[PDB]
Amino acid sequence: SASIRDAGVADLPGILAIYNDAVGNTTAIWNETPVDLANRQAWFDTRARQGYPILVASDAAGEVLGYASYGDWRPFEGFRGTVEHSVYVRDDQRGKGLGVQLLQALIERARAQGLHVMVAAIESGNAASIGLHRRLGFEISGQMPQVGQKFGRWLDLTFMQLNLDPTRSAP
Amino acid sequence: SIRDAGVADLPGILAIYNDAVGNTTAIWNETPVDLANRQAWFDTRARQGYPILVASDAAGEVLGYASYGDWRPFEGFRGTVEHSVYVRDDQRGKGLGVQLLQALIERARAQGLHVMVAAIESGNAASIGLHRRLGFEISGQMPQVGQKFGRWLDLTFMQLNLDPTRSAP
Repeated sequence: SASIRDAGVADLPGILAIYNDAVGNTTAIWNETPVDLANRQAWFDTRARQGYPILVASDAAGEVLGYASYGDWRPFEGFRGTVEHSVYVRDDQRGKGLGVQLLQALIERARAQGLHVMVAAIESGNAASIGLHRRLGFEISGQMPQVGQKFGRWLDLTFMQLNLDPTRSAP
Repeated sequence: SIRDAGVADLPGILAIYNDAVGNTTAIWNETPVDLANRQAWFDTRARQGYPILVASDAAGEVLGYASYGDWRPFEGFRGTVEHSVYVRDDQRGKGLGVQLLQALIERARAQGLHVMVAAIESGNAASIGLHRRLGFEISGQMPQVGQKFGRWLDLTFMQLNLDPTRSAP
């Protein structure tokens, strides 16, 4: 039912609500402090400057059911072919394949932009997220113990990556 | 002698940094920087409370340097830093690498950090071995994530847990 489209500034309150819910309730984002609309507007502006997409999964009423974006992975010019993405689905919208729809769409954008590699950073216990990525062609590249903390406990990080143009032998 | 870097060390640090930009896969930047660029980098580290150390003689000439900073820009990663160590090209095979990394590790410990991460171009067998010698373990292997000299480069992550008896943050 839901459609995937580019985000506008009017989607930012719905984006913020999803972001802050993950902050409060999950390991999907390793921050414990919630942010305000201005912070997400600054994030939106950053993506605009970079020319990177922000996509939303939306319903008829314009409710944000999920969103996805990518940014730079490491801050050096040698990494310009590589981006790190994030995909968030509203908690009540889980189990409907929206994460797949969002990530499929984001991959197609990344390809159209001539990018080389998409990197996912996933908390290692999040089997749902790992499986979603695996089924879209991502491979495990790293497993990094105790690099994070949240809820008073150490967290491990799994890196997965997708090469978007495996035939491109040279940059 | 290993000591904290001062402003006087920046020309020595600049020369080493630019050498690495031009001649190595140690920095995945291909464009040389000016002194002002390193001055800003120095000030940012100072303001963050992160160390910049220099391998120096009593006269003060910079034989190598080392620093660490944020690995990922989220509060959840506050126990984790990413380091770099650079030794002047004419000073290789003299134990300066071990010296600097050992000193950086001691500083990270004193600051109560939990994990130090190295990002190493995968073909750099010497640097991978140096890190293994100081108890780093491979924790990531990432094909073609970067480029330099007109070719794709692979990246190896290695990490050291600074306090593995600390069951909780």
